[PDB]
Amino acid sequence: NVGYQNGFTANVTTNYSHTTDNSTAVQDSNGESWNTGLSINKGESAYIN
Amino acid sequence: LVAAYPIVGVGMEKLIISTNEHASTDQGKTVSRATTNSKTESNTAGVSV
Repeated sequence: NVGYQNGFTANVTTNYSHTTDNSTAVQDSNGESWNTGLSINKGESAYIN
Repeated sequence: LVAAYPIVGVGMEKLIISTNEHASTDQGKTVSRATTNSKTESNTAGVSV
């Protein structure tokens, strides 16, 4: 937010995961979606490696 | 005078019901619901107030 109006100068979060919970952020997605590279319909599956 | 030994159990979070053992994509459909548990519930079943 904008101001604090007290001597806090700090911020309160609601999630306090340590440095063992990390989220992979993809680069160079280039607009092309995931599903347009592999022919997958509504009732199909895909595998991760 | 107070013993020190722990008491340990298991608690469920969410149910998943399916028709076949691996029917998640091609051999039917499943259902899934999130639950909550409580430790002492059978202790107060026999309380006739």
